[PDB]
Amino acid sequence: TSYIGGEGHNLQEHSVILIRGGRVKDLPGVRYHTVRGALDCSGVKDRKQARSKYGVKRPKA
Amino acid sequence: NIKSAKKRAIQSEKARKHNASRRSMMRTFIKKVYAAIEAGDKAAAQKAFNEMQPIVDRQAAKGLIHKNKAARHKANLTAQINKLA
Amino acid sequence: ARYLGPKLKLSRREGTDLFLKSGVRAIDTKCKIEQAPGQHGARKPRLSDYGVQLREKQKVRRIYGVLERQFRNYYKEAARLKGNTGENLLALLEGRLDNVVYRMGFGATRAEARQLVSHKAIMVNGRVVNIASYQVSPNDVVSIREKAKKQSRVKAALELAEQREKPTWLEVDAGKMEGTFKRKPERSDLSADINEHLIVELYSK
Amino acid sequence: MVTIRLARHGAKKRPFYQVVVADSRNARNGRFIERVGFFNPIASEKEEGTRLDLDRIAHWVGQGATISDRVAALIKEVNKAA
Amino acid sequence: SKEKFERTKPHVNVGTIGHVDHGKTTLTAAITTVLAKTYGGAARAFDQIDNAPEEKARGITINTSHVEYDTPTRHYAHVDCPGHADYVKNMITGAAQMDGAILVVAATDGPMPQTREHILLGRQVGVPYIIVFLNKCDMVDDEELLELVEMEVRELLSQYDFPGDDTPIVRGSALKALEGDAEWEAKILELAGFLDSYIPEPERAIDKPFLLPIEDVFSISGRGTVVTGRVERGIIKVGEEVEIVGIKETQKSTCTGVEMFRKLLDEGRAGENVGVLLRGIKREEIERGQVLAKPGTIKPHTKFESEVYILSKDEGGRHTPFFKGYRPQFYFRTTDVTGTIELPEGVEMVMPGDNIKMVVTLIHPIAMDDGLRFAIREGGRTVGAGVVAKVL
RNA sequence: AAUUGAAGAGUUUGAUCAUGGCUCAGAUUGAACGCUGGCGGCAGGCCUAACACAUGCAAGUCGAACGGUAACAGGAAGAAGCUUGCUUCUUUGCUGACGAGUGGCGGACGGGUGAGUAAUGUCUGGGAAACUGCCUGAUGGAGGGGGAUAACUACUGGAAACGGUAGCUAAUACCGCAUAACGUCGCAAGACCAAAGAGGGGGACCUUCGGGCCUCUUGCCAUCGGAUGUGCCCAGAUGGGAUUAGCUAGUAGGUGGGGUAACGGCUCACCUAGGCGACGAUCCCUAGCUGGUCUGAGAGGAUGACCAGCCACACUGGAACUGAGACACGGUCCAGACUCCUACGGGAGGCAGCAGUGGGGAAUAUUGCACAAUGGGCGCAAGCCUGAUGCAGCCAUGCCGCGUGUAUGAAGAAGGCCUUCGGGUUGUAAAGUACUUUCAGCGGGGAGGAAGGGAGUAAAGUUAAUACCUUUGCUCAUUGACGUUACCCGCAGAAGAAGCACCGGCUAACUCCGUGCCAGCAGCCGCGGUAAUACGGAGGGUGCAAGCGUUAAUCGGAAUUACUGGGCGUAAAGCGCACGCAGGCGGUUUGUUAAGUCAGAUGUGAAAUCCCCGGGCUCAACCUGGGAACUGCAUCUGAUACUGGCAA
RNA sequence: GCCCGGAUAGCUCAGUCGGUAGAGCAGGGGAUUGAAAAUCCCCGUGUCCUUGGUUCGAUUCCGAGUCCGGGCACCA
Ligand SMILES: Nc1nc2c(ncn2[C@@H]2O[C@H](COP(=O)(O)OP(=O)(O)CP(=O)(O)O)[C@@H](O)[C@H]2O)c(=O)[nH]1
Ligand SMILES: *C(=O)[C@@H](N)Cc1ccccc1
Repeated sequence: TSYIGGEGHNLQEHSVILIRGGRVKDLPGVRYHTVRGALDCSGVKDRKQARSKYGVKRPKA
Repeated sequence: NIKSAKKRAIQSEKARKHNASRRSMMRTFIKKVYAAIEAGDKAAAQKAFNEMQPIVDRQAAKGLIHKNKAARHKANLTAQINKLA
Repeated sequence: ARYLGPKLKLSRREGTDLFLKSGVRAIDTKCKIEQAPGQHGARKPRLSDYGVQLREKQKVRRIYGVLERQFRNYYKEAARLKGNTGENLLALLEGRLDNVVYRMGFGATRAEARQLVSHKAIMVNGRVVNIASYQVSPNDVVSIREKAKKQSRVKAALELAEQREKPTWLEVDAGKMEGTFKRKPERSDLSADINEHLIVELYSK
Repeated sequence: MVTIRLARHGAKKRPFYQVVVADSRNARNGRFIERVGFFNPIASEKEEGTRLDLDRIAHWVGQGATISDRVAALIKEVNKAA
Repeated sequence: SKEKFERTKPHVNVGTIGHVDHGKTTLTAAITTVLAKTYGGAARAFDQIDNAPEEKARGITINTSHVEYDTPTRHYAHVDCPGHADYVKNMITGAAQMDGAILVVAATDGPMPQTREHILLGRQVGVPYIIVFLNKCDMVDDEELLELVEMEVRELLSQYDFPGDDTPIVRGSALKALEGDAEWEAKILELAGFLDSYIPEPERAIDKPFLLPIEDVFSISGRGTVVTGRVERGIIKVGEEVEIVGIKETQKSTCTGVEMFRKLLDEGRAGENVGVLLRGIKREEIERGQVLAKPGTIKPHTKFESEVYILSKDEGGRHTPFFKGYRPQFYFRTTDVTGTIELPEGVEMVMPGDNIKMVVTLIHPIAMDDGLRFAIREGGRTVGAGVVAKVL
């Protein structure tokens, strides 16, 4: 199982994602994170800070 | 496989039948002496040894035998018959 | 590679007069020195042990305009060379080409001199060199390529060098824009107010 | 068959040949018995570019080490008379 | 790879269009057999074209078949397409290459609701020329039956922006023509003669920036992604890097090979039906409907000005009026995208047969042209026919 | 000249000191991911499916071995038209050359991958029972004949693949005979054993007018060497498991026969009954090994991708042949699996060669150019072949350098944010002004890698010879994939080139607004409950920079495996106690030995890399010279205090 | 290119052969509290995936698109 970081994910039943290492320490049983911005698990919506992680592109404007 | 040097097959495969023919007549003359040893023929084997001495030596010169095998025959086979002689 | 940012803001956080904007206006004066490195630069800094070393390293790098990866390589070299670790570091950082051009007076600021080096203008031993990371060997001479000689920037800047220290280990002819390098740089002859004692210890951890 | 040939070391566009004695049935840089000198082709006019330890070469030539053309011409570059 | 192609003869993007059970597949085998005596030899049979094992029992063109032939005049390429409703999209995207085409009319069939829109699609897809062959000639003893229906046929061309009255109309039987009957065989020989005539030499745009409509991609053994379709604009040489631009996440691809019906072509030009090898591109990062554009030549658009005609219920199209929010599929020569209808103030209810003006925000980007001919289709029948006004 | 080299912090507690884990601060990678992205240089580029593979190419070559000429171009006999020597054309192997074929050499190297293997391997040092094509030295030989065969014809099986039968002819193909020695056998006497000729030039002679003859080049054959490569034996070393403790029956040794190039249970017949094993055998699991790489103060720990040596496999399992050399990547034969063609009778096939394809997968390149250089192959040579190699393309993957401009400039503006609405801050920052043009972009020039070889000539050798042939000069035309080169020059305009993380402490750096145990952050402590520097956004700052961060992975820290360098009364930990085999250690005097020990030297420790001192790429990375070093091992000569040995 | 199933308030599903959409589990908003458990007072919060048609009226009848999953094709 993996924790889904971010604010407003768009997953569903199948939805192919990507995993990276790292536990969350507060959810007993979780040892992995999902990569927002990788495969079918798209990036977080409208973040202007720390967008290397969470996969949000630079602002068009 | 289709290679220009596929001749090396037919060049050697034909050379095999030529090589096996000579290596066979070699070993028949070797077993010719041992039959005399199995009969105790001290002089018949001597002639039989004198019969194949050039036979074991000519094959040694034709690239077939590395002459040491040819030597060990002339070595032990004589040592076989002169021991009884 | 070059910082290309506010060249007087650096003097505020460091709190040291580094001559980044030496030029025409001798004393900067338009920086509100020591009390405005940023917005909340009115506070008093305690500046811990890790803080004093890291500020000591950023003091030297901001002077010579050398970035970390390139600077770490000099510390790498300063270790293997004979003598004194922190002093061999200043032996390397002083023998830099653009550093010599600043010392020879060709260029008001250090960055300006780097541009004279960068644009095939500065020439050493009759061999045009563009790399500012060039290492000046002993018994060498430095000049300017004739196509770029005395064209409104080298002249005014050379006059300004006479309003400063005029270091020991080198001396220019200054009539034909002709420099001359002598014996290796000495720890006493240089700055002597910036310290490398805390720098050697920074890479130690 | 032993042979005295170059080895081609150095870098891209900047070759540096190692005149060395090795076995003919090896690579261009394979197992070699002993190296005897070097030859820098692009050391045109500077301090030093070529050395051939001619005595140890003579030890192998006596054995029958076949010298390659490029190496053979360079023995005539380091002439006994020039 | 097989015989590096020679740039010898002029070419016309020809093909076959019509309606189910007219004989388009069988007659196309006869055309290549009639021309087998003329120059070289094709004679690509009924099984050669309905290649799929399902396509022999199903007997229809559920997936198009392209075979080339060559007259002793110039070079051509024949595109067989269906005339059936549910499989009409195979024909729709395949329709766009046809500068000139062939329409098939059996004597016991005549005009159909599909036959009616196949013609409508033509000019809206970019096919302003159509040769008509009244096939199944040996079906009645009434030669005049062929004569009165042809009156409706020329009028079918007439009603949908085509001066179809001057189109050569030869009458033959392709069943007997392919079986070897020399009597019926000469008819198609006379129709091919009209193609080295009447419908002229096309104005090829090979002197423009490169553009190529994606007909379909293949997965060739040992080669990979072979995007197929004749070049729309300019010339392309093997080694000219471009970017595959359209509906999905566009990216640069280097054209590392092009061939024509497995005939090696070095530097392709606009118009020849050739396949294009794409360097390092998966059979996932590709789609039917996108287009191969020169490096950053045209960025696709969503919102655009549009001038659209809603077909009358009498013309077999949309049979009732509608509300703002209607969702049909917009076809931009190879495109299959559902457009969001946004009709401005002045009109809200558009009845069947209305000359109206409105704009559409598209679900995704696509290669837009300010004058892009396009037919508006809803599943079942052609509901619309218009053109793009301007990119917004 | 040649190790100048070592830092800690958070967290149990009301608080402290301990012990003791957990975590961070650094470096590094064959990396992937997100955002982003100007250039150049140099390296690297399928670690997962040793999974299956389309097409091209990756090994050929010699007419100076020979029979031939099916082609191509000259030539010759002739023929043909007409411009009767202008063209046309059948013959003609007569020359240059060259398919197909015999034959020689190469195909066992190079190139690729790491499945297997815990010893049949590797590293290291020795040893003796070995062979070694091509290269090279010396001594001798190098006579005389014969019978077949492919190519080629005729017929013919078969879809194809592949052939089948009878005649034809050669050879440096094959085979006897002669001849043999420092060769083999044998104590010896004796016995026995080999072969190939070609091409060039030629005065005189000699011509059955093919040639013999003179002479040079080169090859053939034998023995002894050397050099090199390989094979073999022995000692030490060479993963984790004892919850694997006993194992083995050609198994341990002997005798005799056979076998290999070489000794030997390597193989057999019989006999003896051992051998290995707690200083870890058998069995299990994992793994290519090493020089080295990364880290480390060092000792070590992990690891061994690139590069180089060795080993091993070549679709799977197995075998042998030819050959100097293989139990053979682009060889043979068998079987199996998987593919393809088929006329269904039967065949073809092997990318772990470079490219490339599908799939696997977090993930890794072009179906490029050239034999110009280096090397390999054959050949007298010229050359021909070479996906070796040399370069180019692709990717920021890494490392190094450079650039995105310089100086000046106070309405100390605007707009933003804070505010004690006083003001501060952004900030010399921007604009404005004067300058510069690196790299890109466009327009011109321009090194080095190229040495040779060929042609011709000259001279020196050789010889009968001013010829041939070998060597040393000279002259001419030149031989470059890279290459629209490196570099240089010139033109233009501030012109095309700054992001990314973090800001509670650890750890460098701040406030306000919005959200109120929600949303969310997190490497540990932990923040969030209506006034959050820890959430999200804004301004500001800090770090690093064409990279910045995240994840994984090794070392460090970690003296938390303590050899260097820790502990055991209560923190984890003294067998419940005793006797005692193996094993470890041993009081004191003397002698003698010199194995452990030390000193010296020798042999060796491959090169590269690490380190020291220099040279060359404008600099660096990088390349490279010499040296040191390789901490080791073996032998030899001494010392012999200390330990061990034998004796008193 | 094609053929089927899921696309029903947060989640899971019942409801149709036209008749003005539900349930369960959810979670939640107010009174006390430092804040909550607990107790009291009250609760559907829905584009039935989207869009359109056969009409007095469509979750439902018939289509078409997209997305998700699962099967076959086609091979310059
Ligand atoms: N009497 C007659 N029968 C004919 C003639 N031509 C074809 N037929 C038959 O008509 C049938 C339809 O063949 P087909 O070629 O699939 O038609 P199509 O027009 O391609 C149909 P789709 O619209 O799906 O592509 C076959 O049975 C064919 O043999 C003709 O000239 N005369
Ligand atoms: C291959 O034949 C292409 N050159 C032509 C083509 C074939 C099929 C579909 C579309 C184009």
